[PDB]
Amino acid sequence: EKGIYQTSNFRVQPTESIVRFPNITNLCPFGEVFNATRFASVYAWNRKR
Amino acid sequence: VQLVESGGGLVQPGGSLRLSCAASDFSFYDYEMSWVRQAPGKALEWIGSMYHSGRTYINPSLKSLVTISRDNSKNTLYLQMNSLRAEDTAMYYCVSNWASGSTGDYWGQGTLVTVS
Ligand SMILES: *[C@@H]1O[C@H](CO)[C@@H](O)[C@H](O)[C@H]1NC(C)=O
Repeated sequence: EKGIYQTSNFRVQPTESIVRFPNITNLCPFGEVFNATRFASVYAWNRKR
Repeated sequence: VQLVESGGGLVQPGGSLRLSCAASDFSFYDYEMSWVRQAPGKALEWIGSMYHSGRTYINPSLKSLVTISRDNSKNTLYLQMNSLRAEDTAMYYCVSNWASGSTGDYWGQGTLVTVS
């Protein structure tokens, strides 16, 4: 009949997502273990926590 | 000082030299003593290894050439080298716990072994 009817709604779909994490300054000391020079004894393998 | 070394200077081939390696206490003697060399270009070569359990295991071609004596008053080690060669010509170190890496060890003042 004559009148105004509401059917559905519309939303502006979002664009490409954005991920923003803080500056990476701290790092593991992996350079001094994998690129090391001399190792410990076999029966005293180290546990570098 | 917790760990130190003594003796050295110039070593006469064939003769006997009473080298020393003093310290402050026996409680710091875990787990090894060693008198080693780091020659330029040569790989790791260890000439001595005095162990915490009163053991000295050396290369079979060297332990006959080396005399062993351990003290506890000054906690010094007595070791004698004869028929010296130029392959030992380096900053001869007394490294306590040589196999424990370069953090649980002390590097001594050093000396030289030269053949005229
Ligand atoms: C280790 O050394 C190599 C080059 O010798 C280098 O490319 C590498 O980045 C080093 N490792 C790390 C974690 O930086």
